[PDB]
Amino acid sequence: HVLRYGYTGIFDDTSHMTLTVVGIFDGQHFFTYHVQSSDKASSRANGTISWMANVSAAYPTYLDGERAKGDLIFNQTEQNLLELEIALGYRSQSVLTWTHECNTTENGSFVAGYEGFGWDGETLMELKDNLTLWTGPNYEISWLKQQKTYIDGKIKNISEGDTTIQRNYLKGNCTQWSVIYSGFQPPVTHPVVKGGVRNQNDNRAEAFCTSYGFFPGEIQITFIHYGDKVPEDSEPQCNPLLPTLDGTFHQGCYVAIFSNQNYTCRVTHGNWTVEIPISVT
Amino acid sequence: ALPHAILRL
Amino acid sequence: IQRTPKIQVYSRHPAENGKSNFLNCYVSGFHPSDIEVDLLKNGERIEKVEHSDLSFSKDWSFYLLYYTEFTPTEKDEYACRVNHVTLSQPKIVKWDRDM
Amino acid sequence: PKPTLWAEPGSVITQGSPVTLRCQGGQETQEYRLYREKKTAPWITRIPQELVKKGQFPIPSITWEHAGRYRCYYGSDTAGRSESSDPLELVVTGAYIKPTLSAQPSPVVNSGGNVTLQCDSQVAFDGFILCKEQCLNSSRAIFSVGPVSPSRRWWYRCYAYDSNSPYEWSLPSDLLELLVLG
Ligand SMILES: CC(=O)N[C@@H]1[C@@H](O)[C@H](O)[C@@H](CO)O[C@H]1O
Ligand SMILES: CC(=O)N[C@@H]1[C@@H](O)[C@H](O)[C@@H](CO)O[C@H]1O
Ligand SMILES: CC(=O)N[C@@H]1[C@@H](O)[C@H](O)[C@@H](CO)O[C@H]1O
Ligand SMILES: CC(=O)N[C@@H]1[C@@H](O)[C@H](O)[C@@H](CO)O[C@H]1O
Ligand SMILES: CC(=O)N[C@@H]1[C@@H](O)[C@H](O)[C@@H](CO)O[C@H]1O
Ligand SMILES: CC(=O)N[C@@H]1[C@@H](O)[C@H](O)[C@@H](CO)O[C@H]1O
Ligand SMILES: CC(=O)N[C@@H]1[C@@H](O)[C@H](O)[C@@H](CO)O[C@H]1O
Ligand SMILES: C[C@@H]1O[C@@H](O)[C@@H](O)[C@H](O)[C@@H]1O
Repeated sequence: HVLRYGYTGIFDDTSHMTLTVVGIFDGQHFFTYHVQSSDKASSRANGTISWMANVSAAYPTYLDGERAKGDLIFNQTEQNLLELEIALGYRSQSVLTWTHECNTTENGSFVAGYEGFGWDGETLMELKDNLTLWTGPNYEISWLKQQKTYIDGKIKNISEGDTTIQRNYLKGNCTQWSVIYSGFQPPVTHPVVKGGVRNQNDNRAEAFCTSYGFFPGEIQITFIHYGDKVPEDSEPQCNPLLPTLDGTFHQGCYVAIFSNQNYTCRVTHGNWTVEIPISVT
Repeated sequence: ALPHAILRL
Repeated sequence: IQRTPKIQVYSRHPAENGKSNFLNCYVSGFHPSDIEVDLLKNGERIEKVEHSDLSFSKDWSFYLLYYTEFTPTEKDEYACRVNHVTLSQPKIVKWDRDM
Repeated sequence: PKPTLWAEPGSVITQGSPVTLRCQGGQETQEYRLYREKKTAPWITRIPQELVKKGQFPIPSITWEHAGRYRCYYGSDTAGRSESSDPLELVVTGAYIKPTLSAQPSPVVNSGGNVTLQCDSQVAFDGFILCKEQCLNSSRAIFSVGPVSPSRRWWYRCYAYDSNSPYEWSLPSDLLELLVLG
């Protein structure tokens, strides 16, 4: 399992800043906290997937809690943005993007952790492995070298005490809420698979095979050629793995074939393999 | 759930 | 560095004329986060379109999902129009019904 | 014997412009076939048969979807299917804001001197093309030009692209003209 939180803090004005933080569990976006300096009242904490309704019915004050935590984080975030904009300025956008991740085994035990910050798309500082030593920018390829001594000074000045609490959250509550979230996420959901051939061109054609609504996201889509003749330029190719609102995924693939051959599409998702005819004769 | 603490930059 | 968006257009379920469905336009790998995205029906902007909450990948680049419930019919064509500062002009990516 | 495949006005076309792919193989054949490697190009099979017979495949207004590596041949079942022609790389340009081209030590060069040209992009790209105003393949990239000499124009432009969609280039960099010392 993996419980990940993404924070995007945008600085537009000294009075215009936005923070949108999203929680993602096993690839499913389930939580969002949003707030703008302009309003702040209208700050919100929403479940963003159907199973979060079950979470709320079982923990009635979950959303109010998270929102209070969010309101606080934004306060600190407002200071951090103003401070980086002043000290670093920006090249493309004055945005601070940071994230923390929790890796656990099925049964909930902590396997790995990570906390990372990036400003204007540039890595600023990270915390990995033992989660005790922060690293900094990759000054060899980053415009951030323009402010190296300032950044190194900020990184060197991070206590072992502000750090440990980040580590204990990752090893503590983070792995603990992962177990809870685990009890509510949907069960393995296999794809609806569809395939066929199209765009006939002389003795050539295009075979396709697409998988719809599967979760988890890992999947294997293969064309099985029951024959010997294949075009020279032929090479199977899949579009990227894409998300849909309901927390499931989508993936389509294609291959150049001789309209001649027998092809089927094999799709393996978890411990399940489906096979359908795609072109016959 | 979100952590209670943010790093001070 | 600025980063130019990748664009993918797809439906939630296999397309069947007359049957309600969901059209998606997923834009990823971009920076800055500022971006305009529209789903088009036969060349015109669909009004009901919504999008997910801003998020980013491992390289800090952003991504968003724009969507709308729709009913495809034989007569219609759909596409996703995207504009970003890295682009000379808006890009249009048509929906391939089988992908 | 393999047919010939070429493009008019050329293989690198600005987005929106027209371009025609042309195939020729034996003054008698009318059995022309065109195809884009790996991923099929639907526009091809939409070309009127009248035009195909002349080995003419017009694209009135080119888009990103047209870009690709193409090949043609002539033939049928009934008799005859030839070798595929040499591949033609159909490139569309104009998608991304332009990169900048600079002469490494300086734009002014001595005769017989070689020179380093650098193409820089404010947008992250892993591919760069140096074109002479005839192009060479590579976030900035380095190219060496020379030996140089007067009365030979040494004019260049460069493009940036993403190696995953290699036939899709940005707007061209501004024309760079070198000055040969004399
Ligand atoms: C360090 C590591 O494990 N790498 C993979 C990476 O290939 C994948 O893209 C990423 C995002 O889900 O998840 C990780 O597990
Ligand atoms: C949205 C939904 O599916 N609602 C069902 C509801 O029909 C059923 O009454 C309830 C308790 O049995 O469980 C829910 O899952
Ligand atoms: C507990 C469980 O298994 N799932 C229920 C589901 O039946 C119901 O539809 C949903 C809201 O309706 O609340 C979930 O907690
Ligand atoms: C926090 C940590 O240890 N990092 C790993 C990450 O590299 C990997 O990509 C992912 C599995 O998808 O699980 C994360 O927890
Ligand atoms: C490393 C260390 O001793 N910490 C200093 C501290 O004097 C100061 O309070 C903090 C916030 O301004 O900045 C650090 O540089
Ligand atoms: C790591 C830490 O500081 N402990 C907090 C604790 O104050 C709080 O009661 C609990 C919510 O159940 O969440 C934990 O993260
Ligand atoms: C992908 C997945 O679900 N993993 C388990 C795996 O531990 C087990 O070995 C397999 C049966 O062989 O059943 C699966 O459910
Ligand atoms: C179990 C109850 O019914 C479900 O349909 C939902 O409305 C809520 O989860 C509620 O707690």
